[PDB]
Parts: sequence; structure tokens; C-alpha cells
Amino acid sequence: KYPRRILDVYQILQSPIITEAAIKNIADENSLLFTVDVRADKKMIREAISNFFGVKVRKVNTLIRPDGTKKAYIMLNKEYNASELAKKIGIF
Amino acid sequence: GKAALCLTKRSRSRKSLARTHGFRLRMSTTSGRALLKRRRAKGRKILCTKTNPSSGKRASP
Amino acid sequence: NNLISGQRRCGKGRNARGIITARHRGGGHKRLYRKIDFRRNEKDIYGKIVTIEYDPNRNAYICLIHYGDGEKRYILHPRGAIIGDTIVSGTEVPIKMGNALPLTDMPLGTAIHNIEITLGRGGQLARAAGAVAKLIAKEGKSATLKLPSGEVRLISKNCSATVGQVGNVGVNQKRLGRAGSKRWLGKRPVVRGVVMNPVDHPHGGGEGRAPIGRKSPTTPWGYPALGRRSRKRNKYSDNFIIRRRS
RNA sequence: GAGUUGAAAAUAAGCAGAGAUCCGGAGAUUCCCGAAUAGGUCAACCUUUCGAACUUCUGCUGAAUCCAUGGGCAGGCAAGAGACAACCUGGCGAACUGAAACAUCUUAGUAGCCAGAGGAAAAGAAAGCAAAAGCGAUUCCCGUAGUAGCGGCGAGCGAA
RNA sequence: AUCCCGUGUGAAUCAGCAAGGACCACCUUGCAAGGCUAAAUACUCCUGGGUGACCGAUAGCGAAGUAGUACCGUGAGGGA
RNA sequence: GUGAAACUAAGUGGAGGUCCGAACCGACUGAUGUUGAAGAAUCAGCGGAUGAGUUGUGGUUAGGGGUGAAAUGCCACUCG
RNA sequence: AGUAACGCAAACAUUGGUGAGAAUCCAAUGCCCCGAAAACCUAAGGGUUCCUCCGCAAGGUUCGUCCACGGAGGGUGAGUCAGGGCCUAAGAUCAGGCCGAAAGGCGUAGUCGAUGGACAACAGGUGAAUAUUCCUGUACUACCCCUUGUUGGUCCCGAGGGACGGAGGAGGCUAGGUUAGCCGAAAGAUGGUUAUCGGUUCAAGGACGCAAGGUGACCCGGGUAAGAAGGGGUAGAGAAAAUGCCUCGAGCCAAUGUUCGAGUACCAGGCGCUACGGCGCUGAAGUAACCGAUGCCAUACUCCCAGGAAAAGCUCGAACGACCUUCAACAAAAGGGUACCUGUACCCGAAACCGACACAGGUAGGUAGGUAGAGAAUACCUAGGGGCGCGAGACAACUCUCUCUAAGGAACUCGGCAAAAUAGCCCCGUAACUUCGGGAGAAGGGGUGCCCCCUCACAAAGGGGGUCGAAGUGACCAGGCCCGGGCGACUGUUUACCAAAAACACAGGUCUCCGCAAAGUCGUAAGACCAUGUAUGGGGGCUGACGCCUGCC
RNA sequence: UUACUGUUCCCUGGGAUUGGCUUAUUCUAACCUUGUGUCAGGACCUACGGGCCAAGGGACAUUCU
Ligand SMILES: [Mg+2]
Ligand SMILES: [Mg+2]
Ligand SMILES: [Mg+2]
Ligand SMILES: [Mg+2]
Ligand SMILES: [Mg+2]
Ligand SMILES: [Mg+2]
Ligand SMILES: [Mg+2]
Ligand SMILES: [Mg+2]
Ligand SMILES: [Mg+2]
Ligand SMILES: [Mg+2]
Ligand SMILES: [Mg+2]
Ligand SMILES: [Mg+2]
Ligand SMILES: [Mg+2]
Ligand SMILES: [Mg+2]
Ligand SMILES: [Mg+2]
Ligand SMILES: [Mg+2]
Ligand SMILES: [Mg+2]
Ligand SMILES: [Mg+2]
Ligand SMILES: [Mg+2]
Ligand SMILES: [Mg+2]
Ligand SMILES: [Mg+2]
Ligand SMILES: [Mg+2]
Ligand SMILES: [Mg+2]
Ligand SMILES: [Mg+2]
Ligand SMILES: [Mg+2]
Ligand SMILES: [Mg+2]
Ligand SMILES: [Mg+2]
Ligand SMILES: [Mg+2]
Ligand SMILES: [Mg+2]
Ligand SMILES: [Mg+2]
Ligand SMILES: [Mg+2]
Ligand SMILES: [Mg+2]
Ligand SMILES: [Mg+2]
Ligand SMILES: [Mg+2]
Ligand SMILES: [Mg+2]
Ligand SMILES: [Mg+2]
Ligand SMILES: [Mg+2]
Ligand SMILES: [Mg+2]
Ligand SMILES: [Mg+2]
Ligand SMILES: [Mg+2]
Ligand SMILES: [Mg+2]
Ligand SMILES: [Mg+2]
Ligand SMILES: [Mg+2]
Ligand SMILES: [Mg+2]
Ligand SMILES: [Mg+2]
Ligand SMILES: [Mg+2]
Ligand SMILES: [Mg+2]
Ligand SMILES: [Mg+2]
Ligand SMILES: [Mg+2]
Ligand SMILES: [Mg+2]
Ligand SMILES: [Mg+2]
Ligand SMILES: [Mg+2]
Ligand SMILES: [Mg+2]
Ligand SMILES: [Mg+2]
Ligand SMILES: [Mg+2]
Ligand SMILES: [Mg+2]
Ligand SMILES: [Mg+2]
Ligand SMILES: [Mg+2]
Ligand SMILES: [Mg+2]
Ligand SMILES: [Mg+2]
Ligand SMILES: [Mg+2]
Ligand SMILES: [Mg+2]
Ligand SMILES: [Mg+2]
Ligand SMILES: [Mg+2]
Ligand SMILES: [Mg+2]
Ligand SMILES: [Mg+2]
Ligand SMILES: [Mg+2]
Ligand SMILES: [Mg+2]
Ligand SMILES: [Mg+2]
Ligand SMILES: [Mg+2]
Ligand SMILES: [Mg+2]
Ligand SMILES: [Mg+2]
Ligand SMILES: [Mg+2]
Ligand SMILES: [Mg+2]
Ligand SMILES: [Mg+2]
Ligand SMILES: [Mg+2]
Ligand SMILES: [Mg+2]
Ligand SMILES: [Mg+2]
Ligand SMILES: [Mg+2]
Ligand SMILES: [Mg+2]
Ligand SMILES: [Mg+2]
Ligand SMILES: [Mg+2]
Repeated sequence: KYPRRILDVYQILQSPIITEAAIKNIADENSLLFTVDVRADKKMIREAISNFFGVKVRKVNTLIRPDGTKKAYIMLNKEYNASELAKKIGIF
Repeated sequence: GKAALCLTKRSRSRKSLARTHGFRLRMSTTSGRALLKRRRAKGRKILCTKTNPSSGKRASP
Repeated sequence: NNLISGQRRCGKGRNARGIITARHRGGGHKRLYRKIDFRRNEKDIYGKIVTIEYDPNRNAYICLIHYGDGEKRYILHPRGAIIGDTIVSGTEVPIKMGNALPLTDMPLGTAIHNIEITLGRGGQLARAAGAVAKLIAKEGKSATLKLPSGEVRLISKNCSATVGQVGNVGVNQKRLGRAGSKRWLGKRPVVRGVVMNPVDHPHGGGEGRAPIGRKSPTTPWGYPALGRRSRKRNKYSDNFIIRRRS
């Protein structure tokens, strides 16, 4: 019942990434890029996106940068579309 | 195939050096607790040079 | 097989401090520890011999025992033993080799080994290869006997012991052909003090092959090396001694 | 009491005589390591039953063993821990040096190490000084005095 | 002598005990073997105010700039 | 072969601090270098190379000391 | 002093382009080097050096338009890889407990602690920089749900198992390699010629199963009664286990292999496009024999003495004790669903680690091609990576690194220092001495190429004949030997950085101490080592194989 | 080192720890040693250890002065 750690769930997602490679990844993989907290997990991020936008998450992959900042690859299920969700935010 | 006489630092792993010169090693004995007292009054930035965490980019494994 | 284990005191010669007390110990081949039964408890049950195994932790062989209750034990190997012989530990046991019983029920002039000095500690004396202790006489409280060193000690009567002589008597006959066989046992090279420097041994200095140059030969710690008897005067076991070895 | 959102301009948006910014008093929050104290650990991390560990306090239960002891359970923003330049108290306790050497002696009960505690500490309310006359706890300064003395009667040490 | 300890022995209660530089006698003084106690006194990592026959960038705190930084050392530590 | 053994001829077997010789570990001679490319190396030969072998990783022994197949040698280019 | 040097003697050269500017940057062609690496991964370590754009102050031992430099931005994707969430060794800590001026020391269970054990994935593709991590396809592990059944389970506890050495060689396979065949393409201006060039490939995993291999009692092929692997039953303190007894059982062991995975996927080549990047279609054949591992079966077997970790996971099972419960728990097949933390960049036989340097150095482990060859030596090459970060001329002495040198051959010299010579394989022949093992490759001589035949090639070797050269192990590679003496027996160890020895050690021999609460050793003490050993053992002194001896006071 | 002065290991005596009956020997109760003997908590201690009961020594020795 307990999570791994305890902190602000609304801080798990700071902001997305806007790069020519990231935008290229949305159309090919149906994925999304998000900078995340260092203390975050794949479970909290999976639960997070399920609540904000109301969409299913096929898989989550993460990594820690050299600067101590964690990044999160989020692949949505094929039923939904990351490009459609992208336009809802404002970024293409 | 013989190393020169001055090679005293053979690039040993940081895991073993922390077990010999790390923060936890100093706080065990009374002398190490006084060692840090000298380096704090000195005002040194890095109190223990030979130390590393158990995880992260610094982890030896 | 379950009596063998690898839990031993590694770091031979080194004490808790980690300094060398018993010198010239190190190297050598690895060896597991065998659990030998010296108390010889579980009395009044027959057990036969099946194997005659090699024990690296001693000079003598051992013998596996199989009792009717399924238990298994190790014991020393007597001299004329053969596979199938039985052994018993008790009081009214017949006086033959391999059996164990107190000294009260033994006759005079018996070949005895695996003697215990106190009840419960188990046998301590006459364990080595070809060892034997001859029972001379008994008188009331205690019983005197002879040891392999030739000394006549006075042991209590209620102490247990095993009959016969220990196996593999012919082990001195082979000479270690070379130095490598010595290092395999875990015995490092012995250096002579007369070759050392004066700071290391009292015999050290002097050009050429120096003589002793001292009133007597001395240990590395100053005391003499010949003649001085090291037995503690007024020892607790001083009355149990009948004579000195020879 | 009129302009402001640090150093630190610029940019983008705000607050403000319905009295901001700013200045004081009392409070709140105060992530991780660290006495670190849920457990572990290569300090700032990990695993977690999610817990101030242990000693003390308040209760309940009551091994060998009758009373007890030791354990066990629970309660309790729950007393203590650690840090702290020097001075102070206690414990251990040098050597070079001086004596034109050196051991008695001196350097010195100094240095340094350990422990503890306070704004001061320690000492302290006569089984005391004194000498035929008298003083009336302890501490500090002047002076007695480099005097009386101590000392291989040497170096030097030194009162009341 | 006075004061304080280890070992071993071991008193007396005001008709008494200790001290007064071995000790005895007389006299004087004092009442051990329980404890607490402010002030005058010593110190400055610091705080506020004030003053310098103190320095003025090789000086003055090691350091008037991201100074115990850079750099060196396994480390203690040294150190612009 | 003998009374039985001792002894003895072949074959099998593949022992050894065995032999030659790379890696690996060592460092005997000479040259070169000697403000060196290098605070002990390069080049040409040399020794051991199934053993008392070599080596990694993780550890132990700390100075009136430790360690030493013992040179007063080694113990962070530092050791009477 | 504008002096020495600019870090190996693997080697550069031309054309064209970029640009203010080119021996130094980019591309092309040719030449040359490494190729048990100077190649590709990878551990530690370093800590953004990795990629793109811009720039050239400083840094680079020259130049510089370039860079491991500077500035800006970007980059490391895991249920299966590695580590942790599991276990434990060495060793470090240690509840209580013992000891001790203080600090603290000793120490029991317990807990930490990989260099080990345990545990589930491959191929292909994508590509500014990452992928066993993303995409495709095919699998695996754990948990949950679902469907029946069972209906007491889960810990503690007991037992099994895990569980282990070295050396040696044989056998059965595969990787890999070569050749042949098949397919496709080719005229490479020469005397001739296709005899030339290229391709001929694919995993984890699932399912099946094996000898003429190894093993398993019975005979000189057959017969026969116990007997292997692997099971069952029974008695006693007695569930399992162990021990004893009885009984079934000719088959077992596993690398390899068959099939699916495995598609016209991959692929030579061909057809068209171009900004020349690759894109888009097309895409044949995809077999066999020989050689053969240092790798697999394999802790398979044999022999030997020095006698070759622990714990957990896993499996079996009673009682006592503890916790929980009629599913809410255990257990079986299919199907479906779900899926923690950290590392992942780049260099790594190095210009990025360690050596103060972009230093002729040191740095564990993995992969191991072709010709000759015993070979991972050596020589030349493939894949792939490089031409060594100052150069151009000139061609004095002198120095260093190398080659040859007439006649003589150690006359040199402290000294045959150094150099030269010897060298392989197959035959012949091998002394004194000896501890009978050796000496010994003793020494010293002969042969060695290529072609044909004998010959059946019998894998060889041998014989006969013929032929070329001054020279046939023609290169690289690759022992110099003999006589005598001193010391030490021998293999080995030693003054890291002037001494490798006659010194040390050594097997053996001798003396003396120690009866276990041992002597001895370290500690203030508790205690530890000696030793989980017991006088055929342990400590200490001297001597130093073996042989003859070891006197007198 | 058979230089001077000292320290330590070790040996020996007096005293304490320390007692009883006999003519120095014995006795057991202090003290020393041992137990895979036994009991013990939620559980284990066959993991040191603790309590109990035994065994061997015995007023010696260890320890302090
Ligand atoms: Mg990850
Ligand atoms: Mg090496
Ligand atoms: Mg010498
Ligand atoms: Mg001496
Ligand atoms: Mg001498
Ligand atoms: Mg002489
Ligand atoms: Mg904690
Ligand atoms: Mg802690
Ligand atoms: Mg408090
Ligand atoms: Mg404190
Ligand atoms: Mg002095
Ligand atoms: Mg003097
Ligand atoms: Mg003087
Ligand atoms: Mg204070
Ligand atoms: Mg005040
Ligand atoms: Mg005051
Ligand atoms: Mg006070
Ligand atoms: Mg007071
Ligand atoms: Mg007095
Ligand atoms: Mg007087
Ligand atoms: Mg008085
Ligand atoms: Mg200054
Ligand atoms: Mg000026
Ligand atoms: Mg050899
Ligand atoms: Mg060789
Ligand atoms: Mg050497
Ligand atoms: Mg060489
Ligand atoms: Mg060689
Ligand atoms: Mg040779
Ligand atoms: Mg040799
Ligand atoms: Mg130390
Ligand atoms: Mg010192
Ligand atoms: Mg040195
Ligand atoms: Mg000149
Ligand atoms: Mg010149
Ligand atoms: Mg130079
Ligand atoms: Mg020049
Ligand atoms: Mg070459
Ligand atoms: Mg780059
Ligand atoms: Mg420039
Ligand atoms: Mg330049
Ligand atoms: Mg850059
Ligand atoms: Mg794994
Ligand atoms: Mg404690
Ligand atoms: Mg322990
Ligand atoms: Mg553990
Ligand atoms: Mg590991
Ligand atoms: Mg794991
Ligand atoms: Mg890459
Ligand atoms: Mg087993
Ligand atoms: Mg032609
Ligand atoms: Mg049964
Ligand atoms: Mg990667
Ligand atoms: Mg990579
Ligand atoms: Mg390497
Ligand atoms: Mg290199
Ligand atoms: Mg250097
Ligand atoms: Mg090859
Ligand atoms: Mg080669
Ligand atoms: Mg080549
Ligand atoms: Mg060049
Ligand atoms: Mg270079
Ligand atoms: Mg160069
Ligand atoms: Mg000539
Ligand atoms: Mg001459
Ligand atoms: Mg001459
Ligand atoms: Mg020569
Ligand atoms: Mg030559
Ligand atoms: Mg020959
Ligand atoms: Mg000869
Ligand atoms: Mg040669
Ligand atoms: Mg001569
Ligand atoms: Mg020799
Ligand atoms: Mg040699
Ligand atoms: Mg040398
Ligand atoms: Mg040599
Ligand atoms: Mg030399
Ligand atoms: Mg030597
Ligand atoms: Mg002892
Ligand atoms: Mg000798
Ligand atoms: Mg008991
Ligand atoms: Mg017990």
C-alpha cells in the first residue's frame, strides 16, 4: 500500500522537452518526453499520466543525466495518440 | 614488464578507499572525530577527499 | 560425510591482534576439518568399521563407524585393525583393541591410547601415530601409567581410554625428498639467528661465519636455549608426577 | 512612509496612500546527510512492517527462583546523547634543554592526549593563624622579599 | 612536623580528641572523618560603542577578487 | 625362473621442485642514454617457465613497531 | 643564443577542393606499416574528453582553416545485461558479557561484507551522438485474475541436496577453416588464357530422440540368478533421513543432431534517380566432402599425495512451540493481464587511467583468420586500424645504430669483453666417471632441393634413376664444444635504484625444552595464537644432500 | 659487554585473601579448574555465558603488598 518515497505528486512532472529529436519521436513511437524529479519512479509517473490526461501508459523508461536531472520516456498505448495530446498542450 | 618505482597510485577502486579513508571510517574512532574537528576549524570545503556514495554516477560498481 | 566441514581458524600463526606468535606457519594446501569423537559416549552399542580415511589434521588415520541407530562417528585408527571389526565403549566391555572403558576395569600391562585427564573433556593424551601408554599399576584413588615420552604420570581411575596402539607406525621411515614437500604442509623456511643482525637476534653480528660469542646460546628473546627447564614451579599437577621423562 | 520584485543591469509580468518594498517583537514551515536515533550503508543513498535506536521515566505482564532479577508488551513534541576559540577542573604525563659532561636535580606537574563543566570555574564558613599580645570563611592585587630557608649546599628553587 | 594515598594493623567521645615543624610536660587555640554557597579574579570564536605617535597591497589576519580557494599529497596535512 | 620367492625380458602407463622453448614472471653481460624519450629505461643476447609458480579482486599485521628462504633489506620515489 | 633540442630509422607522394592564408585540414588515387596488434569488446579508474554548429586569444614542442583546446546547444531509454531488493567466506563490527586511568580492548549469537553461490532473451532492423535497453518477430521468469479440486495452512524445527583438488591422455561432437559443386558477373589494351572475381548466410527457445561414443552383473557367440540408472516396502529411540533387511527394474548418461523458429527475411548482381547521399524496384543459388580445436559432453575416466570453502535458494517430512484461517489458505493445466532502484555516453595493449608532459614506460580479463610452420614463435597478408604533431636540402670530421672487409687468426686485452661461428629434421655413432637415475643432444660424422618410377602410397619412411646451382632446414626463426681444478650438494631466495655470489634457504642430522590449564610468543589485564593439535607432536639453538668419520681437556 | 646506575620477565620469604581436627600429614567450607550434565523466558544458548547439581584439586596456588 505504501509508495517507495513520499513527496509532492504534482512535482513529479516539471515540464516537457522541446527538441527536433523529441518531436520526431512522437510520430514514430507514440511517445512523450518529460523531465522528472530525481526521487521519482516509473510507478508514480505511470499513475500520474493516468490522472492528468486520462490516458493509458504502455511503458515508461527513465535515465539520470550527468547534471543530476532525471528524464522520462513515456510510451502511450496505440489506442491513444501522443500527437493529439501534444496539440492539447500547445507543443507540436 | 616491471612498473617503475614511483607508481604508488595504481588506480584502486573507490569502494575500497572509502572503506579506508571514508566519512564512516572517521566517525568510528575518536581520532577521526577529532580529525574532522581540525578540518572544520580550518574551513576546508571537502572534509574527506576519499569518499563516494553507494549509488549514482560515482558508484564504483 | 556430514562430519567434515570447512569452518576452521584461518590465518594460522596470527592472533587476534594479527601479529605472528607461532612463527613459520603459512602457505600449505587447504584442508577440511574432521569431527573425531574422543569422549566415546553413546555406550553399550556395537559399531563396525567400513573405511580407513586420511586425516590431514594429524599424523594418524581415522576409521568411520556405523551404529545400529544410524549414527556415524570418526575415531582414530588402531594398529592391527581391519574392515569389519567391532568396537564398544562401556564398563564390562571385553579387553581387546578398539574398545573404550575406564581404567578401573583394565588389567595391568595394557596397551592404551586416547587417554583423558578429566571426565567430560575427552581423550587428550596418546593421539599421535604409533602412540601407546602402558598401565603400570593402580592404587586406590588414582592409577599410574607410562606415556610415550617415558614419563610416569598419575591419572585418576575413572578416566576413559582406548585399547591398542595407533595406526600407521611406519611414517617416520619416509624422508621428505625435497623442500617443496615441506611447504605443502605449511611450514616456512627456518632462518638461523647467527646469520641475522644484532638487532634481530643475539647471535647476529660478526664478519664471516660468526661463532656464538656468548656465555650460552640464547633464544631470540634473550633466554637460554639449552638446559633451562621451562616447567612452572609449584604447578597444580606437581603431585601427580612420579618421575621425569628420559 | 513612497516607489518596488537581492548582489545585478536587461527582459516579461505584477504589488502599491484601501499604506506595498523595507525595519523590529512573537510564531509557522524547515527536503537529504550529519549526535542520526526504523533497519542497512562506500556521509548527502538504499530497503522498508513506516518506526525518536539505546539508557532513564510512567504502566501492564511476571524465566531458571518463593520474594526478586532478567526479559516481553504499551504509553509518553520524552529527561539525557552531540557540538563549543580561549580561560577553568580532573586523569595520564614527556623530551630536547640548563647543570658549560651526566644519573640526584632543572626544563615541569609545562607541553600534548583523554574526560567534564560554567559564564566564570575551582576554593570556601577554622579539629585554622598566632604566641602570652591578638586576629576571626574563601579568592585576588601591593608589600613583606628574592628575606627566612631548601639544594651533588652545584645549577638553580623559594615561602609565611 | 603539617597535608594526601596503596598494603597491614587499629583508638577515644568534652573527665575527650587534634594542632602549635621529632617527641614529652604545661598553657593557648580549635572541634576532623557529611554537604551547598554570590561578589572581588582569569579568557575572547564573538556582540555594541569608543580610541590609536598601529599596517596601507612583499605591509596588516594565511586570505582587501569564487582563501583555506587554486595547486601538491593515498592520507594526516601543507598551502599561494 | 623357483618348491614358493628373490631375480629377470617385453608391452602398457605418463611420473618429475625433469629437458628445449613463447606468453607471463625475472634482470646475468655489453652497448646506448647519463641538463636522457624514461628520476633505472631502450636495443641485442640471457635465467625460470606444472611450480617453493605467476596474477587479479577484496582484506590483515603500524614505528621502544611490523615484516623479512635475513640484505639492516622493505614498510606510498623517504628507513641503523 | 636565436645556440642545443623539437620524443624512435612504419614513408610518404600527387591531383582537386575549402580558405585572407595550406608540407600539416577534407576527399580521391597510389605507395608503405601493425595484423596473439599499432585490431574489436570489457573491468577498475578518469568524469562529459562523446555528437552538431561557431571560433582560432592562449594550449599543440612547427604550421593550422583542424583538435581530447575555447563558446553555445544536444546526447546515455532495460522484468531478462551488471549490482542492490537473496546467501555467505576472508575480514571488519557486536546486543548482552569479561577486562581496563581515560579513549578503549577481548568476545557470543546476530548483522554487514564479491573477487564466489543463487536467479528469467535472442536474431534482425532503425541511426548526427544510445540500444540484448527503442521498433519488428519469436521466447523466458515472477506475481495476480479466472476455472475445478483439496480442504488446514504459514514460520520455527529435523534431514537430504547444494558441495567443489591437481596431473594426464584417449574418445565422441561442434565452432572455425580449406576445397569441390551450384549461381551470377567478368576481357582487367601484352605471348597465351577464364585456369579469373563474388555469393553460397541465419540465433535464443520450443518439441522429439540418440551410437558404431561412455557406463551397466553374468563366457569364449549364446545361455543365466542375483545385479546399474532410477523406484518401492519394512524393523528398531524411529515422519523424512540414516543404518540393517527384503523387493521391482536392461537399460541409463549428454555435447551434438532432427524438426519448427525461418521469411523469396538476409544476399551477390541487375534495372532507374539524383543534391551522389543513398533511395526505389528486382534479387538467382543458399549443397557436399576433407582437416579440426587450447572450446562442449566433463567435478567422464585413470593415477597420485599435499587430500582438495561456507550459507541460502531448491526438495522431503513428524512431534513440541508460535501466527492465521472455509478460503480469506495450499496445490495442478490452459488462457489472459501486469512488470521496482542504480549503472548504460566516450577513451581503455591509451594523447582521456597510472607515470608532474599529447612521456619510446606500466595496466586484470575476453574474442583468436589465411600461406609456410610442431606452434598463440617467426616472415608476408585478410578483416579492421594506422603512416608515429616540425620540415626541406646538403652528403665534411666525429659519435651512435648496422653491413662487408684482402693475408694472418687472440699477436688485442686485467680477462676471447664484444663480435663472429654453431643451429632444424632423419640415420650412423657416442668416453672417463657414477648415488645406476644419469653423464647424453656427449663428443664426432653422413644425408637434406626439384622431377619420374618402384608403390597399392601403407599418413609415413625407404630404394632406384634423372636434373639445376658456388651454395637445398639456401630467407626470418634456430645449441658452440672439449679437458682440468676451487666453493656450494642440487630446483629455488636476496641488498626495488652500482653487489644474484662461495651469502641465504633446502631435504636430512644432532642437542635441549614441553604431559596439555603444556612449553614458547603477544598483551596493563581479561584472553589470543600454538591447537579445535597431544611427545612418530610442538617450540628453540647449531650443522646443512649423499658417502667415510666426527678425536683429547 | 664481566662499563656505571636502573627497569622488566622469573625464583624465594613475611603479611592479606585464609579455615577445621590430629602428630608435618589429613579434612572441606573460601578459592582454582571442568562438564556434549541439567533447568531457564516468545524462542535458542551442542553459541560464549547465567542458575542448579556433580567431578578433580585445595587452604597450596593464582592475585595484591
Ligand atoms: Mg535504467
Ligand atoms: Mg603484467
Ligand atoms: Mg648478513
Ligand atoms: Mg642484542
Ligand atoms: Mg655474535
Ligand atoms: Mg672469522
Ligand atoms: Mg539511520
Ligand atoms: Mg548508525
Ligand atoms: Mg530532551
Ligand atoms: Mg557531551
Ligand atoms: Mg632529561
Ligand atoms: Mg647539559
Ligand atoms: Mg652544555
Ligand atoms: Mg558553554
Ligand atoms: Mg555577567
Ligand atoms: Mg566575575
Ligand atoms: Mg562553585
Ligand atoms: Mg564546592
Ligand atoms: Mg598528627
Ligand atoms: Mg613546638
Ligand atoms: Mg587551632
Ligand atoms: Mg598579504
Ligand atoms: Mg605600491
Ligand atoms: Mg622444469
Ligand atoms: Mg626453459
Ligand atoms: Mg627481485
Ligand atoms: Mg631484453
Ligand atoms: Mg627467454
Ligand atoms: Mg639455457
Ligand atoms: Mg635449468
Ligand atoms: Mg595506524
Ligand atoms: Mg613516535
Ligand atoms: Mg622506499
Ligand atoms: Mg655555442
Ligand atoms: Mg652547432
Ligand atoms: Mg633532449
Ligand atoms: Mg640541431
Ligand atoms: Mg616489419
Ligand atoms: Mg570531438
Ligand atoms: Mg592561436
Ligand atoms: Mg602554433
Ligand atoms: Mg569542445
Ligand atoms: Mg542477471
Ligand atoms: Mg556492550
Ligand atoms: Mg561473532
Ligand atoms: Mg547476511
Ligand atoms: Mg561477483
Ligand atoms: Mg538480481
Ligand atoms: Mg558509440
Ligand atoms: Mg553434502
Ligand atoms: Mg592478358
Ligand atoms: Mg522411518
Ligand atoms: Mg549503451
Ligand atoms: Mg558503449
Ligand atoms: Mg590489457
Ligand atoms: Mg603504452
Ligand atoms: Mg617522470
Ligand atoms: Mg595464424
Ligand atoms: Mg609475432
Ligand atoms: Mg607486413
Ligand atoms: Mg606526418
Ligand atoms: Mg605526438
Ligand atoms: Mg614526433
Ligand atoms: Mg679479414
Ligand atoms: Mg700486449
Ligand atoms: Mg696476450
Ligand atoms: Mg660473449
Ligand atoms: Mg652473433
Ligand atoms: Mg649431436
Ligand atoms: Mg662432458
Ligand atoms: Mg638463441
Ligand atoms: Mg688458487
Ligand atoms: Mg647453490
Ligand atoms: Mg639457480
Ligand atoms: Mg641492486
Ligand atoms: Mg643467478
Ligand atoms: Mg646485478
Ligand atoms: Mg642472502
Ligand atoms: Mg600456555
Ligand atoms: Mg652454513
Ligand atoms: Mg550449565
Ligand atoms: Mg552451555
